[PDB]
Amino acid sequence: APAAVDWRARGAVTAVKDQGQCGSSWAFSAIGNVECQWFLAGHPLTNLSEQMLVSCDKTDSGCSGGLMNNAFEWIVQENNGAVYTEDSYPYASGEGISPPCTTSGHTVGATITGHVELPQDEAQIAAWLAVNGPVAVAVDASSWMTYTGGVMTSCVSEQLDHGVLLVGYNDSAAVPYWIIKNSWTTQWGEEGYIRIAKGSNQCLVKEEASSAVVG
Ligand SMILES: Cc1nn(C)cc1C(=O)Nc1nc2ccccc2[nH]1
Repeated sequence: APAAVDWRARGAVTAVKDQGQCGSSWAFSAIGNVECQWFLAGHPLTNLSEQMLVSCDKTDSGCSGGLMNNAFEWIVQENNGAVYTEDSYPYASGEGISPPCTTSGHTVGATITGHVELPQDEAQIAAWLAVNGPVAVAVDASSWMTYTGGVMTSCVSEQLDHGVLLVGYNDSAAVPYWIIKNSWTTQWGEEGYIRIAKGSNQCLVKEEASSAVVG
């Protein structure tokens, strides 16, 4: 794998979003992954619908949590790989209560055919990320509410509770870091992003790494 990758620079990552008071980071992690993969497959960068997942993926628990891998399985097995646009299935869960599932009225903006799980190895994850793009990972975000900037070096790494998106890394820096897209608006962290140290399993970043497959 190359020394440093940033898929934001390649135009592969959509704007930072806001999950609100909903426990739907799993859906932002999953949708954000799909968005990137969709683009990297030659299709236009498209905003896709977390609310689609929150309302309809009954394999997960809407505003009360879920798993990226479930979402990936749900999209393929229950929705024919279909992922609707953000515009046509906009987010309505900011106050923590999701509207129920709807089918009509939404426009299919992307398709996936499955997913892969990555090993619990940061070198291997970086290897995959270098070739195939942004990875969906679960982390411990307990120590994240007070992050301002810089590279988090001793993140509380005790229990996974939050889904995010690895959009890149940098092994050349003084403290090697992952670049992570979060869903807590752009006011948080570094314009909605956080850099955590790479190699010491900060926040348990490597425990649940996976990615949708497009085409
Ligand atoms: C369960 C679960 N598993 N995974 C991978 C993520 C979750 C989850 O509920 N995350 C989540 N809830 C939040 C509530 C408020 C702000 C941010 C929040 N993030």
